[PDB]
Amino acid sequence: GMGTDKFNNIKIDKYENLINVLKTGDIFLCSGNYLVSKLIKKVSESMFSHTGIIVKWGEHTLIMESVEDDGVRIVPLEHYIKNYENSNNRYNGSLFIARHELLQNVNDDSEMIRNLIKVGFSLLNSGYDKNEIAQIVARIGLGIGRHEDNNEYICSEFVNECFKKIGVEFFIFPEHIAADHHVLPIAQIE
Amino acid sequence: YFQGMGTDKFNNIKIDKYENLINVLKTGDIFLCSGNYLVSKLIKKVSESMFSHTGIIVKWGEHTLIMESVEDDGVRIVPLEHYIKNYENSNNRYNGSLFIARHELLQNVNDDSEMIRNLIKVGFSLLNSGYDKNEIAQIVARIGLGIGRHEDNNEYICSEFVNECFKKIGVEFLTDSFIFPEHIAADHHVLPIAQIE
Amino acid sequence: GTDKFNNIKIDKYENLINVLKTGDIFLCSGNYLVSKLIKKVSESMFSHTGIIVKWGEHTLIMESVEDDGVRIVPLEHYIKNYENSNNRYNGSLFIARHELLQNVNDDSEMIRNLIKVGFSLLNSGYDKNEIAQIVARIGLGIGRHEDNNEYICSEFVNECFKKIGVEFLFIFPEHIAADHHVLPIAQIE
Amino acid sequence: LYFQGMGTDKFNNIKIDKYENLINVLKTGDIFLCSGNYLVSKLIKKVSESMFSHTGIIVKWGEHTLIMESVEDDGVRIVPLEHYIKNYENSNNRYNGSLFIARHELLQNVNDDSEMIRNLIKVGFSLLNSGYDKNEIAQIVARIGLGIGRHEDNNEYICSEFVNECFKKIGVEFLTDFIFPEHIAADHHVLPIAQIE
Ligand SMILES: N[C@@H](CCCC[NH3+])C(=O)O
Ligand SMILES: N[C@@H](CCCC[NH3+])C(=O)O
Ligand SMILES: N[C@@H](CCCC[NH3+])C(=O)O
Ligand SMILES: N[C@@H](CCCC[NH3+])C(=O)O
Ligand SMILES: [Cl-]
Ligand SMILES: [Cl-]
Ligand SMILES: [Cl-]
Ligand SMILES: [Cl-]
Ligand SMILES: [Cl-]
Ligand SMILES: [Cl-]
Ligand SMILES: [Cl-]
Ligand SMILES: [Cl-]
Ligand SMILES: [Cl-]
Repeated sequence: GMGTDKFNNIKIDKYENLINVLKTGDIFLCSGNYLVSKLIKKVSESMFSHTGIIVKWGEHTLIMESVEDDGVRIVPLEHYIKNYENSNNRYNGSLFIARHELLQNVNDDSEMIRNLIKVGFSLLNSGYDKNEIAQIVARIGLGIGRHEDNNEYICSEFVNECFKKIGVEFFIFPEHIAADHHVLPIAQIE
Repeated sequence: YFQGMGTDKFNNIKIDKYENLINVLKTGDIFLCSGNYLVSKLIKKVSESMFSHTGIIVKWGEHTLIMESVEDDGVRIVPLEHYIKNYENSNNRYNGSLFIARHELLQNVNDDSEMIRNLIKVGFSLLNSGYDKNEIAQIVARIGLGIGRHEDNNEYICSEFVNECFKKIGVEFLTDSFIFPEHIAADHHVLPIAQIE
Repeated sequence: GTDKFNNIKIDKYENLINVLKTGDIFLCSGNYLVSKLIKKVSESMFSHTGIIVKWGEHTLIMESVEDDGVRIVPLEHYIKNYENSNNRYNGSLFIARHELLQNVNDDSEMIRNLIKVGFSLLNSGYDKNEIAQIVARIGLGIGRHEDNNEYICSEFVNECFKKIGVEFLFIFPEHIAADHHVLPIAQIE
Repeated sequence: LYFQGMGTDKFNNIKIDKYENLINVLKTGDIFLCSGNYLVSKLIKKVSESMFSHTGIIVKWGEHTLIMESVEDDGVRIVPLEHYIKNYENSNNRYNGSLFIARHELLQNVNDDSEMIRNLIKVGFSLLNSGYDKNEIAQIVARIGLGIGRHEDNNEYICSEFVNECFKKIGVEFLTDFIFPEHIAADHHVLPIAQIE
């Protein structure tokens, strides 16, 4: 899909260097090799299987996200690099950062960034139960979107709720976020 | 709409009340369901079938159990009563329709035959203590991708489990696709008995 | 008490299969944290109990496992693959038989009703909240509400027998082991 | 009242503030304390002879107030404090118990983006998990009842063990001669701020 090309020749930065460039609200994107990742890639015809939102606590970099075999969580980006989901190894796939055009000239303690984070925090849960994981992965394969205030989210549905509730509009897969004319690539992580 | 031979085979089958069927059921009978759960629909879509689930009936005396892999749960054995009155701790009937069939080879075989003993042995040997979150995701993903179980692993789609049990007593199912419930329903040796009212 | 099982004959699992009868009482002395909490609060070597159910020649154990659920599974799991570990249950294992069911055949009405009640309580796993509640009740020594379907192992074994008339003298495995009508058969080698 | 320790009197006549008013007074690092009526809460209260069953660390994201904690039937999580007031663990109701705020003496004259506060938060974040499994919940509650601390470099934490790891890694030790909420409440450097109305 047209998000493919947009990231194909983006600069490759080492993780240590990128820390200083990342801003709260930046959009994390991944192309994973996990079975669930592959289902997302097939149904959406994309190289992108995951998305989430970056949140800086001081100098510390966290990723706020819905991970479909896990939950709506907030965790250190370092996990994707060094210990993905208790494997003690790097995420199996490639990793990218982008930034939304509207938030590029907005400081980390702006009103907008505050409300974006607020909404994400409000959706943090304590893991999905077995039933819900099954339901979420099934909706991906069926291409079906979710009920009004049902709280089970595909990664991109979660990124979408947060931006929705600050006005930025984008079913919805990671591809739709990557392909969006207002989403600007920053880097692939080496 | 968009469905196969298994479907017609069960379309005008006699409707029995659960209480009446109990006496007709025999260990090795094949349970079949057409569910409305998201995972049930994914199964129905990818396999182009009304059937989302299958399992093997086991009679302990007068009591009727169902041995099965339930993809959001585990490889378990539980009372058939659950599907009628209390499906997965919901206190309500399974959201879908229910059917019973019998394999031709086991129709003239008594419940303590050596075949039925081996069928039950294998099923018992695969019961687990639930699938972990990772495994449930992987199973449901395979369904959507139409990939069979490609390492020597113990994660089973409902029909895969039923198939392993029968495989290990010499009954093979035309598993052309991988194997979904449809291939069990559609199999020439599988005869319909009833829909449960 | 404890002593009742101390010098009981040690049988190999393969040999015991033929001796077991539906309704036999399974007993364990485990080294798991939850096992030890049961052993402490009840001052006993017994951490677990359950009811044996024979499907033809095959041997199942019907039980409430406090970090899992009210389930029925092959006894073979306790010997070879306890709770997806691919190893034997970390502890020792015993069989007893209740005096009343010794002269009663496997398809008697009593055995039928014992199995009926146990089947009626099988669930699809305990939720996280319920496990915590069960383990907390063990440590607090509190029994359960008559509505509540959350069971300490021994509370489950007790309900089954209660509904066929057999009463046991809150309730931990120790009370079942110690009961004058529960006779030891074997420790599993 | 005689079945209980020094931690208790320290919080008995503390001012009662409405939640809305306390938001402005709270600072990252402040210690949350609860006296719950849940079964697990009672086991904690008995074994530790305390009115306190829970503890956690407050973390401010701008004006929004979060609580970072290990909840023993759930996980090492970070969630809005508002949940304790309006929707505790999906019940849509307030936490069943009483709630308190305290502040450590060392952090009273330290601003919210200090280097210390940064490291406290770093450690907490590093321990956030995706829920405890059924096995671990059982193990944790068992340890509480057995009064045993965590032997290996093990990641299963009683609430106060979590609060203790975060403070330990910025130099603040709590008289842990195992550790329950009581030892945090009773600590001479922990000053009561308010009970939440
Ligand atoms: N959407 C997620 C799926 C996670 C699979 C492994 N936990 C990703 O592609 O990263
Ligand atoms: N194969 C199963 C899927 C599980 C749906 C609910 N747990 C069925 O169609 O019943
Ligand atoms: N009563 C049980 C406790 C659960 C052990 C962990 N699965 C036993 O001693 O075996
Ligand atoms: N430490 C916790 C115990 C578990 C509460 C159950 N939701 C508390 O007292 O709040
Ligand atoms: Cl995978
Ligand atoms: Cl960090
Ligand atoms: Cl991770
Ligand atoms: Cl569903
Ligand atoms: Cl069920
Ligand atoms: Cl343990
Ligand atoms: Cl087991
Ligand atoms: Cl409770
Ligand atoms: Cl909560």
